[PDB]
Amino acid sequence: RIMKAQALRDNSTMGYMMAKKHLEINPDHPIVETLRQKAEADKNDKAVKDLVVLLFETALL
Amino acid sequence: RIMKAQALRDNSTMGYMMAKKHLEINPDHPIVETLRQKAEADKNDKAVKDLVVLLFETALL
Amino acid sequence: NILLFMGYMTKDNLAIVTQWCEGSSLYKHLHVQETKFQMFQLIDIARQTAQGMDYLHAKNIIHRDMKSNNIFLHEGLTVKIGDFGGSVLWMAPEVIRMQDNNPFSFQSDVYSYGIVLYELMTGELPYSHINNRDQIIFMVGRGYASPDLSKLYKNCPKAMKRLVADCVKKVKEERPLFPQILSSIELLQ
Amino acid sequence: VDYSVWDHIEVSDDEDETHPNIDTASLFRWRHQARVERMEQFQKEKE
Amino acid sequence: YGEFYKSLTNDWEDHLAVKHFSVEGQLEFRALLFIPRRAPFDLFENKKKKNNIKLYVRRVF
Amino acid sequence: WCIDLEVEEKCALMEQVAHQTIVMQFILELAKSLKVDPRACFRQFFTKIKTADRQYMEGFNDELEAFK
Amino acid sequence: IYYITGESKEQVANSAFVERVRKRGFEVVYMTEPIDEYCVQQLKEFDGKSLVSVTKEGLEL
Repeated sequence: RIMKAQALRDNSTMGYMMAKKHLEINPDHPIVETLRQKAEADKNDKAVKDLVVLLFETALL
Repeated sequence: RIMKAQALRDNSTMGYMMAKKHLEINPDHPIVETLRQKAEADKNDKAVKDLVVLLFETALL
Repeated sequence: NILLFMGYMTKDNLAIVTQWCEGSSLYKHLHVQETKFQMFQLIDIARQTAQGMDYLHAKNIIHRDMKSNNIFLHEGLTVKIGDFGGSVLWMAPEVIRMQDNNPFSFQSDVYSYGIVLYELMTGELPYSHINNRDQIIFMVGRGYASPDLSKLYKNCPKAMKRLVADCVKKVKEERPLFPQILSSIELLQ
Repeated sequence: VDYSVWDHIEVSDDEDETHPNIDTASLFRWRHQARVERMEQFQKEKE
Repeated sequence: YGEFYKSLTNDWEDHLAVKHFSVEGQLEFRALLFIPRRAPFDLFENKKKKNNIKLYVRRVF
Repeated sequence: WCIDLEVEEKCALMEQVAHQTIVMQFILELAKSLKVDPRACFRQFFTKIKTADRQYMEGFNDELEAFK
Repeated sequence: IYYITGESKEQVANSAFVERVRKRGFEVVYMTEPIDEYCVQQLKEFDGKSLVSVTKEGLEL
């Protein structure tokens, strides 16, 4: 956040330096429990694909 | 966003330079048309109160 | 073989090009919005602009029509003279007349300071209820008019309200008092 | 070694002589104006 | 000290704290170091560090 | 050159290959990792006291000597 | 001159303030750097034409 807000960014170098994300899931949670039961009933379900992104975005925020 | 993120600026005196938020609604768009129908039956209905915070949050974001 | 130990621990920057507050005109601050500060701050911005005018006049530098707008009020206790600024003019009658084409003498700006000091004290235009354009032009140009003391605030103590009343009396006068005005207001704080 | 030719120089747009109670950027344009008007009255005196 | 700080600094307020000391040896200096009560408006905005410690020799600046 | 006489070579001259290659190869990895020229990015960074020079240098000295 | 400022070109190009001016065939300038705020504070006009923010109240089209 702070580096992106600087006036004199030197933006190319920071565009390399920004470090990557790891997602963590709570095994006990009704959402993860449900999403797993849904994904086990059909691995290729378009509803679980649409879910995983909606869920993911919320965790960015 | 940028002034909040400065390392060495005292933002306590922002009061005279912070702007105030004016909310604008699309009169044509279905959700706002439906919201005048929802608000029509009960001006005090919490269910329409709950939208006007959720929509505000979604619009802020 | 060559792969590991990637992390490179580079330098970070703390140099800031600090934003400057767009200052309010006193019109913005007083009428056009009515933003409120305690009267000691109002006397402080009078002192601050009187120092600016004093430092200015020492260099034979004259701008005609010194006003409450061409001054800017910024973040902190911070008030500072600018040039951006029918239209709302304030004038000594010598400037109004056709008579002398360079009415350049410092006394005009001192009396125009006296007008903006009465704006600081009234928070509303001088002559705001009294006149339309014909009367406010003619009677002032003829030397035959004064703005009312009714709008001048009684939360001011005797020291500064009397000094401001002398800033009305200076219309009758030729005195370039600025360093001594500055002394007077400073000491009366 | 006389340097008296250099004694007095006028510079508008000088940051070393800005008064703290005046908008600095206003003072430069305003100090430049005085220089040019002084020169034009002296050119008129030559006419 | 309290009225000396106001004289040196043009402040209204009394000093927050003082150090006063003398260094012996070949370098014989004496120094006052005052902390202001409230940080000056332009503490970081200035082009260069604005005159905070003044150096004297035999009481001439 | 550290490959040239691996069967027989004397420790000092190969320990100087360790030094040259670790410093230059780190730079070349940064030059792939950034836009920079290896003359423009520069050995001002070699002042650093950090454990990443000391521990990792000897770890790779052993790896690169032993394998060939 | 119509302009908008924000965190990237595509985030600005998709932003909800921009649809009417696109539909009406106007040209929007994209200002995607933190330093743009500080020059736009001072560049109030160009060639006698004022600069108007697409993200402020009272926007006239």
